[PDB]
Amino acid sequence: MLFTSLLLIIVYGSLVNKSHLLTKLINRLGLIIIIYTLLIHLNINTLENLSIGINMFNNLLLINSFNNTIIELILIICILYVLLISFNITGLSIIDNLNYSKRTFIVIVLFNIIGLTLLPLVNDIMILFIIIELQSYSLYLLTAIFNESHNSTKSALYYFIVGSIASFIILDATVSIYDDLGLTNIQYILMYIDKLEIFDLLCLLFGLFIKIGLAPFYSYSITIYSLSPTIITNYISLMPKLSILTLIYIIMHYINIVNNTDLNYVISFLILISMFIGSFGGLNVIRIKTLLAYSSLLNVSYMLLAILSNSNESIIAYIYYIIQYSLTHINIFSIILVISIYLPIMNNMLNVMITKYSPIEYINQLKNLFINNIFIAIALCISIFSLIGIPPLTGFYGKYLVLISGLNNGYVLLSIVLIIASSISTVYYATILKVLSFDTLSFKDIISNNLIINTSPENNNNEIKPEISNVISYVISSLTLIILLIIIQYENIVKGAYLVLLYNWV
Amino acid sequence: MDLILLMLVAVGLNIIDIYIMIEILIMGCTVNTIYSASLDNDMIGLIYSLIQIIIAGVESAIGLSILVNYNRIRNSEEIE
Amino acid sequence: DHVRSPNVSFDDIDYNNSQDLHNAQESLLREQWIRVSALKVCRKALESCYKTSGPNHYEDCREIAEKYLNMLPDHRIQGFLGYQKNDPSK
Amino acid sequence: EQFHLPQPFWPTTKTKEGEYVPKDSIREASKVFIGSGVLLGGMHFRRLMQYKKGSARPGLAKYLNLFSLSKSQLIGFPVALGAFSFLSHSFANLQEGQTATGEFAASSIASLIGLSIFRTKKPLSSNVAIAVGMGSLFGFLTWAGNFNLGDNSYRAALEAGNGNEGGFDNKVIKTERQGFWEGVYRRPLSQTVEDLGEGRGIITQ
Amino acid sequence: MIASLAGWGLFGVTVRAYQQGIRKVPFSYYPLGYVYSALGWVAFGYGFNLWTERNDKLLEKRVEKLKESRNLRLS
Amino acid sequence: AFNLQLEKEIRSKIDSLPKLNNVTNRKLSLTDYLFQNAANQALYVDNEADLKELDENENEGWEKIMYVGFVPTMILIFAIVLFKDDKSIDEWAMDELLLRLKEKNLSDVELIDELDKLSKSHVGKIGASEINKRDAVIIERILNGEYDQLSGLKKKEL
Amino acid sequence: MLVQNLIIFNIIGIVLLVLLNNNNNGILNKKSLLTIKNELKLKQIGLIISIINILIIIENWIGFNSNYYGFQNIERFLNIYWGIDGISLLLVLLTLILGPIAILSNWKNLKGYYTYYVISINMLVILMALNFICLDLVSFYILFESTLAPLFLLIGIYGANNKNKAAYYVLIYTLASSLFMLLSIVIYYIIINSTDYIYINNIILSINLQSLLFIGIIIGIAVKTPLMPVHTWLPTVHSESPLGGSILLAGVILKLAIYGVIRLLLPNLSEISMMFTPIIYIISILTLIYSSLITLKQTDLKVIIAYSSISHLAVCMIGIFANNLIGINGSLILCLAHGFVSPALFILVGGILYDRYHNRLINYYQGLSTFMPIFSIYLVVFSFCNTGTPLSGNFVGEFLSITGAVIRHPIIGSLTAASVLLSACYQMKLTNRLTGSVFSQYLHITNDVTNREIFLLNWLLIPTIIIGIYPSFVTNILNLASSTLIYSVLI
Ligand SMILES: CCCCCCCCCCCCCCCCCC(=O)OC[C@H](COP(=O)(O)OCCN)OC(=O)CCCCCCCCCCCCCCCCC
Ligand SMILES: CCCCCCCCCCCCCCCCCC(=O)OC[C@H](COP(=O)(O)OCCN)OC(=O)CCCCCCCCCCCCCCCCC
Ligand SMILES: CCCCCCCCCCCCCCCCCC(=O)OC[C@H](COP(=O)(O)OCCN)OC(=O)CCCCCCCCCCCCCCCCC
Ligand SMILES: CCCCCCCCCCCC(=O)OC[C@H](COP(=O)(O)OCC[N+](C)(C)C)OC(=O)CCCCCCCCCCC
Ligand SMILES: CCCCCCCCCCCC(=O)OC[C@H](COP(=O)(O)OCC[N+](C)(C)C)OC(=O)CCCCCCCCCCC
Repeated sequence: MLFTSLLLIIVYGSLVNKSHLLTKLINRLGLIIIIYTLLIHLNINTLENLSIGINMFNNLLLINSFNNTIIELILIICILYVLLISFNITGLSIIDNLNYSKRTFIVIVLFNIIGLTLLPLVNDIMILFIIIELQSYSLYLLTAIFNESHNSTKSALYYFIVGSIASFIILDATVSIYDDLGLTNIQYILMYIDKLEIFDLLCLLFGLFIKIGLAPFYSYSITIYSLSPTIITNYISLMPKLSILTLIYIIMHYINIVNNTDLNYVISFLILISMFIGSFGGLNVIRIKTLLAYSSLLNVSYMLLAILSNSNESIIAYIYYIIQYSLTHINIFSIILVISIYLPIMNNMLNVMITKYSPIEYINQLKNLFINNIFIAIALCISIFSLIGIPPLTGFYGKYLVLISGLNNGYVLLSIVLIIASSISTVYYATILKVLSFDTLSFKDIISNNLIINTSPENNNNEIKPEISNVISYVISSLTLIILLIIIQYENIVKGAYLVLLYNWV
Repeated sequence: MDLILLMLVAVGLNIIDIYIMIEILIMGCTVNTIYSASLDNDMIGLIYSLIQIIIAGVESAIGLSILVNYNRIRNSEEIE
Repeated sequence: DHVRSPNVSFDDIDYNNSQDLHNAQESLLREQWIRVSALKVCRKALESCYKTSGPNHYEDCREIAEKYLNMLPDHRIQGFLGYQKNDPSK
Repeated sequence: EQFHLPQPFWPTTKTKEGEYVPKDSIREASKVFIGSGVLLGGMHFRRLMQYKKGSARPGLAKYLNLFSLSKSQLIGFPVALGAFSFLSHSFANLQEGQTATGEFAASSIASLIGLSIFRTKKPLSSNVAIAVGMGSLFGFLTWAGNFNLGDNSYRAALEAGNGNEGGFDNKVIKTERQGFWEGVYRRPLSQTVEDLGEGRGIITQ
Repeated sequence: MIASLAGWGLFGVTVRAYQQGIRKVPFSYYPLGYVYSALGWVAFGYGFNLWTERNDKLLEKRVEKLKESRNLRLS
Repeated sequence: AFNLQLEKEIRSKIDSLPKLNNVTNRKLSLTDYLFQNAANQALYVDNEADLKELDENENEGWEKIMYVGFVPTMILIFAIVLFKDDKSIDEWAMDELLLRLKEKNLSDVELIDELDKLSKSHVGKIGASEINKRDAVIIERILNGEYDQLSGLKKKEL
Repeated sequence: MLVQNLIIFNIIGIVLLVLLNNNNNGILNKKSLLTIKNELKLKQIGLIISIINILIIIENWIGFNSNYYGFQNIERFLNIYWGIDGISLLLVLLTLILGPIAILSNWKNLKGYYTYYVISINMLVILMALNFICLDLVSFYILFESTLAPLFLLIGIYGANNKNKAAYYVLIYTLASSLFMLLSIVIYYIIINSTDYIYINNIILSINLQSLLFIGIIIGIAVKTPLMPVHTWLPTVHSESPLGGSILLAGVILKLAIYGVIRLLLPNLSEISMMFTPIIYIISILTLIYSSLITLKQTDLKVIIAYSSISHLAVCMIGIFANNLIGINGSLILCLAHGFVSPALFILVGGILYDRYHNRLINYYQGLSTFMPIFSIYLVVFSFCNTGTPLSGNFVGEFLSITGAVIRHPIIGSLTAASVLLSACYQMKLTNRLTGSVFSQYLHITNDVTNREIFLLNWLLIPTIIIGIYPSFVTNILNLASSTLIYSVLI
């Protein structure tokens, strides 16, 4: 349904006249295609039947209940992202018309969802390399979709080079595996899981570690995320980790058969180093996207401890964490795409150049959001409080579940560092909350009419004029209450994760 | 010798020189696969090599397209 | 009304039965509070004698003073965690 | 009769008396010192060739300068690691097994030897504060059980029958002490006295 | 089971009520909005309870096998 | 009693003397805060805020609540700790000590004579007190022998 | 009933207050009726909810049985088992009582946004009140850490000149340490597969593993009841937080750490609590002596009371770790008595003086007993109560805690008696200076204590002297509950 509709959108888009209304309407055709895909997927795919694991397409693709969880999650998060490009994020024509200037935006996104959803299912080194390129090529194109922008093109060039080296490392590990065994199917390799150099699978992981931005490779991800348009950074900083971390978990599932300790020490060396950089790095930053880039690295460090431990509680910790972290990430970026309407306008010093690609770029552009919109400020406060790990939000249960998996497997050193690194990172999450509210009472009664939102035309002066569009507001509210009120249905959700199996059985 | 990272001395100082090093690096992977496949008399390794050559070509085209638009973006006055 | 103590020992029950274990803890607490109540009664007898005897308080209050100084170390609340979690026989 | 203080230590693989064949403290440090010297020395010359190829370029010299090691560092670093590996192994033989205080002692001194070479123009107090700081990190890294507890993890104990998979019972008292991760309903009183000692409410008043 | 969908619907009313504040509009604005947001989450709430009841049936059967495996381990 | 025109009198009386920084019959209801429309509520703001403008820490809006809602809560707390039929553990242990004397000394006529004639109110003051009651037998019986089974609960010895 | 009525009503109240205030935001400027008199209607609804919260618990206090051993009023709400025993009931009563007083203290001394303040105060009180009635470590931790989100915002929004430093202190000190309490809670869930209080009370762990869990938990406790050397957050936060935030942060938040010992250390880690009790005494005796001496050299008025809070809490920890009923009952009565005297002083120092002169430096205030006599009567009266004068509820708590300390350890536990002398040094020096010599030449004659500020003082003094004269009100509830905490085998 995804592939067939993609061809129809490719042909149709190249026929009709270049205009914003038609570009925005085609973006609403893709929102249907992704919705239709989820209905067909959930219809045939069930947890109860995919438990054993089912080979598809001459064993090239293997699907089980652990992979199947993430495909539905990926489809869901791709619906919430397409809602941004398909509806108004602000309603001001100047800021919004950027999302509709490109007709191939939705096509490239639909290309990536095919790439993302097939990566966890791969079961052959021949198709592992092909699928990882299909996902990797789609990201470079999306990073350069705004080809007029100098920073966007400079980022895609940086992205392509780093990913090309990353893909070469992945390709070289598979070749080395084929050299030793002569087999391509992953199941056939499992028969020789004790007879092959287990470090050649680690060389495979080193390639997948680059693509998720893990230190010492973290440098490029921070640069890329702080240069792309905020609508682009909202996608490329979350989606690759959804499908690669699922793949990394499976590869580590096979690896722990021989339980090689040297493999675990090197990965612990990278997890430990990344927590240090992910925490101390964000202390001295001014750009919000650079801040969320360091925040992303720290959460990936937590999620690797659940992957590295790889027990029965590690499935629960990973499955829960990857879901709550995606909703938190969408909620935060959606707010940053909206609160740009409250920016002031000059009528000077420090010569800060703002562009239509990142209207909100600095942390102090969040100033006085407690005054301009109190309800959305709390939503950003609740979201940041989840990242801090304050209970009983979603973020606490992610760290609590990760700690169970980590300590149950003897990772005492990493468990303590993650709890040190969490507190160090609380400093720079607290700065976002300091900027949001702390200067409320001095600014309470101010004469503000130079905001960007004050350039909106007055329609009637009799009817009520809401400040924020309908769809984006409903998404922000829904994900803010889900983050806040997870305590109500937490027991059902966690018991719904006990059933996700990866060859546990009995 | 290469443990001191000698190959960094062998890569030129232009973005196009990096692109070539990526191709020469991947070329080594394909040659390794052709070597194993022929010794084993296995055509599955030759299917892999054929895919690697085709996939390594698509990677070049996208990289050059980004580089080409990167170049014209500076030379974009065009006010004549 | 006056609830009767559930006279029960830690040495005859299964701690897996947390209902019976509760009674073994409640029964060991109630007996100890009786000893303090017994102790406070004995001390009252000492006080009358000393006030009434005056100079002869060393004689007319001899065994009460002896007994009170004997019951004092052990007629105090000690809880049940000591005996529940420890095995004197071993 | 000594005092009774708590023992907050994660379990370790105990080596039987007669086990633990020691390892050559000279040879082990020789490999790290010589090896690290060639790598750091070799990478320096390699980075010098990159300097010759490009000098006027701002970005290339921007990155090459970060990795550059001063002439003291190219000498101080190999000595410190060689000193670190010698002192870490040597203290392992003295203790008949690696301990946190041995790793603290090796790391702090080795840092002091190293820091005094490539950080001469700083007060000696400033170095000792840094060396003691770096000592703590290796003390805590060893105390935490290296990167992983390994066989002493609860998962390993559970997979070996030494976990609480078997429940608890009051009628089954174990004369010997229970394992690190194991829990019991009731304990032999002699284990309490051998831990708490007689006195403040144990046995006597 | 209607009370379970009652709670889910009341959560639907809260989201629409919380949407008004973000948009900065009076809470009586467009009263049909609260019906749509309520019914949307009752549809979600209806399915969510179906999913959890399905989990109970699956988890009871899996635990039947896990108990047997533990007994073999505890031999 | 919103009295829309009562504001216009305040409006007119103020309007006649526009100079600023140079009454009792005003009292709203809960209806005027919510039911009333903005325009009629709009004028009320100016009258009330600027009435103070032309100016001893009394009638601050709390005395009606705390003196009616908070203080009776304390009386309810103070009452409960005074006249509640909660039996503390030690007061139970005193009645239980005597209830065992009756059960353990049923052959003793004189002992039961003092327990019988005793009232349930004076159980808590056995010994020297203002009450003219006889308890020498009660005190004497406890002294001679113990009436607890603390060793009876402990079936394990060193 | 209880928790279900306590959450659902408060959530309904919070929603009601938000609906009323934010209705008029819209696209147009609003001059509504609810803003008139400084949000007075919205402050009243906040004050009523505080009073109603007390009525909910009393409905369940009547049913409480003092002769039953075990948790009562057990109920399950949100897949969490709750309940009340003797110790928890009284602390819940203290927490909810400070509700109306914290709100009343800030009635007309904030520059605005009273509705936000009123919601936060009732939110913090409920979170702390619910923390005494849960029955598992995980739920204890959830409520133990959830109070940071409102408290950090409240101190930052409404704080004094250094509110940014104070906000960055409470958030990080009480999170970087309580995360160590999360580790020991997690390990309980890994080996035992449950964190319920009753289930984990019956398990004995290896004496090595007992030492690890104790060190983790006591790290999280030594910060909440600030023990030297990790006390540096409390003096700073007190001197900068709003007055109502100081009443809760001193009245209740510190006592959550003494209740942390009662649930998390004594029952389940009983063997290792005996070992650490000598070490706990060393830390607390040095906390008692150093905090008293440091107070002698302070200048900020509201800091001076902050350090007096640390000296008393050190005595409370000394008593609770004594293995007898005398020390445990004394420690808990002191926590209740300190729960009224400590907030009263901040009203006198940061709520009556600071609302008139807006300066906390001690140098400006002397001879205050001339033109402010009613203030100086309460400052004198509360100075004595703060220092264990025999008729107050603090003396009963301190004497028993000292008595229990000597019983547990006659030699070093006797040094607790230095609390009687040192508490009179820094305190009486502060009172003697304030109400002595001629009236200050830097201040100007103004109103004496207002009628509202008298109401706050009288109802923090009245509970203090009832517990002093007749402490058996507290004891009759505690005795059977506090007797389950004692670990001793006598043969
Ligand atoms: C014809 C020869 C051509 C030239 C050959 C020399 C090439 C120059 C490169 C320097 C030589 C050292 C590195 C050589 C390969 C790495 C060493 C290795 O592979 O391990 C072998 C050696 C010990 O091996 P062994 O324990 O005896 O194995 C048998 C066990 N029964 O392991 C060793 O300990 C050897 C010494 C290595 C220690 C140096 C590194 C220690 C840490 C310093 C940091 C180096 C840079 C850090 C970069 C990390 C980046 C994240
Ligand atoms: C052998 C080749 C040379 C060594 C290469 C090492 C590669 C592995 C490093 C992993 C992290 C990659 C860091 C990025 C590359 C850094 C390269 C570098 O050294 O640049 C120098 C930089 C500072 O440059 P600067 O000193 O100001 O200028 C020198 C003037 N000649 O110095 C730095 O910024 C380096 C510090 C970056 C952050 C590293 C800290 C990682 C955390 C380690 C501590 C973990 C503590 C955890 C506690 C428990 C464990 C003890
Ligand atoms: C600004 C501050 C404002 C507040 C200041 C408050 C000061 C008021 C002083 C009183 C303080 C409260 C104490 C009175 C209330 C408690 C009374 C009580 O508990 O009596 C218990 C006593 C024994 O109990 P029981 O025999 O079992 O039967 C009683 C059933 N309720 O039952 C009895 O038979 C006792 C009968 C009462 C005896 C007289 C009580 C007088 C209390 C005041 C004097 C206290 C003792 C003297 C202290 C002065 C210094 C020496
Ligand atoms: C401005 C406002 C501020 C906030 C005010 C507070 C609002 C409180 C609303 C009360 C609602 C109510 O009562 O919910 C009751 C209902 C139904 O409960 P039940 O039938 O018993 O189901 C069982 C519940 N157990 C376990 C308590 C018995 O649960 C809900 O819908 C839960 C809320 C949704 C949480 C998100 C999880 C689902 C999405 C999964 C993706 C990760
Ligand atoms: C018992 C637990 C229930 C759960 C409560 C969840 C909070 C969400 C409330 C949203 C309502 C709203 O956004 O409304 C805003 C209200 C009232 O603002 P105001 O002063 O009237 O308006 C101001 C503007 N004016 C005056 C110009 C009109 O302030 C609050 O939010 C206060 C409570 C939340 C603060 C801390 C949030 C931390 C969350 C994490 C906790 C673990």
